[PDB]
Amino acid sequence: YFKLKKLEKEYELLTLQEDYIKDEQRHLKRELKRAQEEV
Amino acid sequence: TTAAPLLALLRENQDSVKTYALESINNVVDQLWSEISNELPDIEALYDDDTFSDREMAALIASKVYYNLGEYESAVKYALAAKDRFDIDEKSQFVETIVSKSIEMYVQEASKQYTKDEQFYTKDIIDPKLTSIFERMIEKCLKASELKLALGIALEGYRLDIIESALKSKLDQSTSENVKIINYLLTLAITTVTNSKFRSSILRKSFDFLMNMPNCDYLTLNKVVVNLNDAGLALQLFKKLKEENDEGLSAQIAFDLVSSASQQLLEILVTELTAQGYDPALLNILSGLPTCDYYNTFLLNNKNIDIGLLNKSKSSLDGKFSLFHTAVSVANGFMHAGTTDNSFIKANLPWLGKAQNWAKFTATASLGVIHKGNLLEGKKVMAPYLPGSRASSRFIKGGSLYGLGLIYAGFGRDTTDYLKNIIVENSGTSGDEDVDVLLHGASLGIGLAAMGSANIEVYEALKEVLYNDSATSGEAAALGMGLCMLGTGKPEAIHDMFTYSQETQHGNITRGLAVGLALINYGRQELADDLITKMLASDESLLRYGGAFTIALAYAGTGNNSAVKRLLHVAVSDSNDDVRRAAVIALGFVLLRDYTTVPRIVQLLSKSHNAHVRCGTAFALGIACAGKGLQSAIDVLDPLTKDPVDFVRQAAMIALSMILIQQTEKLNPQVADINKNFLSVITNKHQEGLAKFGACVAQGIMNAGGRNVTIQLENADTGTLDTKSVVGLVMFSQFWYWFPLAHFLSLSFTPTTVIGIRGSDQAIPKFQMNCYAKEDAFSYPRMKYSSKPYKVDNMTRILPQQSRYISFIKDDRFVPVRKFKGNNGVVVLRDREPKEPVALIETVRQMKD
Amino acid sequence: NDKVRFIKDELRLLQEPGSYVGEVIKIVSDKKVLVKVQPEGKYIVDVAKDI
Amino acid sequence: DAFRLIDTGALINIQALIHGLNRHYYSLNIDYHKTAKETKMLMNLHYEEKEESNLAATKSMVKIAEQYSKRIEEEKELTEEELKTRVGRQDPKKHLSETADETLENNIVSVLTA
Amino acid sequence: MASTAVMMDVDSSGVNDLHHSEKKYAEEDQVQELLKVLNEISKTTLTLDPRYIWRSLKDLSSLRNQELLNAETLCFKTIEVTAEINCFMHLLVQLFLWDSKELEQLVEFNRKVVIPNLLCYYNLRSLNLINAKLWFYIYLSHETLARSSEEINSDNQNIILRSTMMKFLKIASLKHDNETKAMLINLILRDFLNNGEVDSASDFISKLEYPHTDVSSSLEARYFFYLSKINAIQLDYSTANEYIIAAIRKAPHNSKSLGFLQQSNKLHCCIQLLMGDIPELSFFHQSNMQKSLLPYYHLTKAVKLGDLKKFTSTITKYKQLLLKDDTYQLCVRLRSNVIKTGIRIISLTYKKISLRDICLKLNLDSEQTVEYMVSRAIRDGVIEAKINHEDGFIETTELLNIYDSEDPQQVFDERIKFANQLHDEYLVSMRYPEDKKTQ
Repeated sequence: YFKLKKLEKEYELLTLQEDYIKDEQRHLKRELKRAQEEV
Repeated sequence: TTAAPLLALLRENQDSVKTYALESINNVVDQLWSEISNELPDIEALYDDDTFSDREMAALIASKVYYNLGEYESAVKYALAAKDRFDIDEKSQFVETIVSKSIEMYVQEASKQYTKDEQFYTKDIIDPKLTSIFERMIEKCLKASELKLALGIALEGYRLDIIESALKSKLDQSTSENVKIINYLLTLAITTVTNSKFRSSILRKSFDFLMNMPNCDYLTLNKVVVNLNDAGLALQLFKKLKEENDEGLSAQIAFDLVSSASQQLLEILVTELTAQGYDPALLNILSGLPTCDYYNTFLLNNKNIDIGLLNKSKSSLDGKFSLFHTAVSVANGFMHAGTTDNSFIKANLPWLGKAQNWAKFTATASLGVIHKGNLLEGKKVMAPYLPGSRASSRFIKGGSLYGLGLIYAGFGRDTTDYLKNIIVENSGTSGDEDVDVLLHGASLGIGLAAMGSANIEVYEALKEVLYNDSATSGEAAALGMGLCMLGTGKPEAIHDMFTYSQETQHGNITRGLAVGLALINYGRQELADDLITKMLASDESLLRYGGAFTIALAYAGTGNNSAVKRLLHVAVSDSNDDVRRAAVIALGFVLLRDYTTVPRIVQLLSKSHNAHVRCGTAFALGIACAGKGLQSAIDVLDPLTKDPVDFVRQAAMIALSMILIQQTEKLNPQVADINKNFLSVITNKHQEGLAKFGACVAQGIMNAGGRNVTIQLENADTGTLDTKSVVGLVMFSQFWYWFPLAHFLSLSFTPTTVIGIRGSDQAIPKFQMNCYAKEDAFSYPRMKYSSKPYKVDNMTRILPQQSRYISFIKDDRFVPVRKFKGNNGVVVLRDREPKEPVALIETVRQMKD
Repeated sequence: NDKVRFIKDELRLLQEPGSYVGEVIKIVSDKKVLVKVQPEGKYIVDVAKDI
Repeated sequence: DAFRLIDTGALINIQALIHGLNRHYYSLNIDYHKTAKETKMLMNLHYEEKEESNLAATKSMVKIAEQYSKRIEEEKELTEEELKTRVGRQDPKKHLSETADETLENNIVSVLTA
Repeated sequence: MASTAVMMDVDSSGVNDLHHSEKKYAEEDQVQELLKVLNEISKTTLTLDPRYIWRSLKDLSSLRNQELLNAETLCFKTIEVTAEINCFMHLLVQLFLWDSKELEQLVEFNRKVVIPNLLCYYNLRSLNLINAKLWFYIYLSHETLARSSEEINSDNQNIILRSTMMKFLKIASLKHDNETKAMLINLILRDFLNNGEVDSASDFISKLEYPHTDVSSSLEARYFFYLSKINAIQLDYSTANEYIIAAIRKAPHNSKSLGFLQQSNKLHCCIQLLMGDIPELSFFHQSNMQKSLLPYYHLTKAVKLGDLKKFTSTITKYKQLLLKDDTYQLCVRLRSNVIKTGIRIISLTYKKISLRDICLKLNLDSEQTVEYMVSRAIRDGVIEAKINHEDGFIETTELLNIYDSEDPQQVFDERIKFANQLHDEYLVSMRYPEDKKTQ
């Protein structure tokens, strides 16, 4: 049960920490693809 | 064997037999539930048959199958149905699973019930069976009798019923543990719970569990209180204190306090303790000037200088006309911050020639820095450069105005208001740049001291000074006004600010408003979101811009992932870089409390097509670890210290150096390079006064206040935030925008002082308490735990850590009640044996104070 | 982003005044290399700081 | 660019003026602003879409041959490309996608019409 | 020697010591690797007299000697914990008929290994360090019974075992409590294939596949293997084969290809029969009968014609071999199917043929059963024709179209749906170096 409460809990941060990224990517994806153009 | 015989038995009559069926079936369900899995509808009908008793058998039987079906709420429900067929102490993994499986389900319900009601658990809404079994497991957790186990559950179980009782029951004051078990969850609670109220509920009871006082830890309660910001508690304490009344007990509590409660909050207790009757020492601890003294005393003592190298920098160029010549106006101030020295100031009198009216102004502001914490002289220091003593430049004359409160922030309100009067004097008129600066420099220093002090006038008088639309003056207004209402502030300003923002026509005047918004949107979090959204909704950076800071000052420290997440994509997506950059920067605030992944985080943005990204990176990262480690985080930035744009690395220089004070020398070897790289750059003529600037600054950063002072926010010493610690950065954030800024950075400057002090009025008996650390007071600029006597513990370098491998000697006259509280700056060996040896020591305080 | 920046990077470089290939005729102690530009005549001219 | 070559002091540059003889390019720092208003009216660049879009360039099939042949030609280029697997770019597994990927979409958009 | 024997196991335990401090991937795959190299040393003369002495000492080590049963005498709580368990792993290894014959001795030992201090705390800790095969691989042998009076009672130790595996199926909590599992099923499956009727396999289905990744494709195929045989008399053919098609495709087996994959292939061969497809055994000429195909070929050989007698003759001939593989149940059907197959072919190629000329094939065979027999055939489609006896005209359809329909584009869609196979997989593995290179 417990030290997880300490331990376990902290890892949804990672869950989140994971989560953010694709977002950045999709942007970045688009970012290239829009930047890619004038190139 | 096979249950078709049982599936035979199923609908076969004689509930007796069917009893027997179930029973018999039940024993062999384990294998044949599969076969049985089909008859569950009948089994369900069975459980629907009250006529036949055992059908909970069928229910639990079904539950078993349901496990073997993966059906759990099914199983749980029919485990719930059983209660009899089921027992917790029946041990099957399945049971112990559905045992578990039940437990969880409670929480969300409870959470969803906690959602609506916070006494929900006191009520029936949750299946009692669950809640029962839940608490019966809590019982089992109580029987586990390591109740953290129970706690984290009941934490999410949201039952203080559980918690408090389990506490009080188990309160035997495990003396310190029943204190700490609280803290274990309490400190955890700080980290855990969404709803602070829940946790706020904790902090009170805890305090009261502690107010049971088999001498509870007060600093515990302090931050607890400080997190609650509840005067009564402190007063209750103070009473309870006055009941217990002891100098060191009061002092340390006030030392707890003076380290902790907001300037704003604090004045309540001040007023309170005043009205309470009191110990004036406490009221004198409310000065904190003793520290300012001690700090200066420390500084003046413990300053480590090498202005020669600084001179070497100052001699490395006079140029950019002012702009680089400006940097050194500051880096010197760093080393001299609070240390009150003209060392180089005289070294160039032709300095002023190369100073520019703003640098002339700026150089003037550089003083209050140098004199910071000198609660008289600094004014007298500015006196010659005060208005009416004229100056060479009105802006020089203006610099004092701002430069003043640098020392007096929070304490110069009068002079401030006085200046405000002078402001108010020139407020509605006098568009003279000279006046404007005079206004502005005052319009600077006003909110400076007035920061955290809510005076509409501050806001107001500026509001028109603002509205007077001097990009010079009204800019500072856009700040001081915020500084005034920095806090939740008022929405009407917000309207008006936001109004003025779009309304008022100027870049910066419009801009800085965002700050004041962010200022007066502070900790508000969910509050400003609208304006945030509005700021988000801004076509312009400036609103969006500040929104990040707003979200920061809202969510700074504690991560709101979503906020962050918003902030990210917002930054990520947005057109304007500096938005991103700043937004990126603003991250490290809501991200402050965990610097941890920030490198891993900014690692994403360590790479970018865009410098500003990679610019924005450096700070937020350099912020979170400023008072921290992670060469990792550092070394991330070293290529970015080479990122082609000096401006980029200029940050990275600074950004790292923000981390890197006190950390140097084979503790951290690379500092030399870093310092060299500065010097490298600083020597490099083709490195910019972007680079050299930041370098010289970043250098002097590492060197600020005689390099012996530190940079702290959300201070683990207290555990508590310092808004002021924040501000200087945020202030300085825009600079190459508005150069006359950084002096704000002096805020987080923090002493490493270790000085005997007393748990009484201070004979300053000094001793080096000598418990060994691998020696990083010996790792530090030229120009682990052995539990062995450390060499020398008295002031200088120390470290928060190198503090904490050292411990006191009991053998001196004076002893702390807190068993080496662990914080160099806070000092205060508590006074056990006065009017005796342990001699006497004094300070410039003791001189004048 | 590897590409992205990198791709973008070239665009910068895709903007040039130029790089004159030139015929160094000689130097002097002046640290102005005495150089005939290929089509042009000689110009005694400072060098790249790295050369 | 915009020059105006002299300062007050500076952002206050300073010296060469009082030392006299200020000459240089000396740009200023440009910017500009308009609005989201014309932005629309701008981005209005590219009745309308329906008339402008789907349906207005649903013309494909006219080229199906090419649309084939274009796709057809992709094929050859690649056996080629793949082959080299047996250095630097033209690489055996590069233009492959960028080639067979350009005729994939443009060929799917037409389906919207039918 | 025994030293080197021990030395190897020292390395094993040394690699067990890897896992001991949180490091399986090494250990397990090493243990996996070790399992193969285990054949080398083998035995247990001084390996154990030196093992039971090298490690430490525990009651169970004593009760283990009851399995050892010998005499040495001679002279000569942490490290000796899971090693001992990991050696209990090797204990099972000592049971292979490697270092054993009658594991019915070891049967109880297995339990007495399995059940005590084991099958206890191991959920995520032991990572399939259980080998329930090598658990049961023991019992697998003894199920040569016959003799046992099955088992005990009937046969409860296996029923127990099933329930014990069931007792794991609980323990399959999917805490990662998986890998070994559906062997349990596979056992139970083959237990069905021993006696039971699989269909609770549907429940076994209903649970899971051996989720997921780290399971041996072997089992994962062996999964399919029986799982094929589900559809066998479940009379799904493709999926059955698809299993095979997902079994032999990439199951990794050469040594075990030998007797064991033949089995697969056998049913696999049996598949196309189910569909009457008769691929060219022209390959199944090879690595086959010898001991597997050729009756299938004979079947095919028959099924090529599907000449009931000549068909039956094979069966008549090979029934026991069929019976040996219990593919006998099959083919009893495809008999007339191929008859109907021929009926369809080089025959329906007129828009008819008559009643009687198509009845001629039945005038070759039967009459006005034709009606049935043709309806029997038409019933299934599997042909497309009509008749009118009122016409006496057995009217044999086109089967003629173009790709005007979405039929191709179905396959395109089929292809489309696959567009994510390797495409989405590329991302499935994109990680590994890319992510581990960060490390």
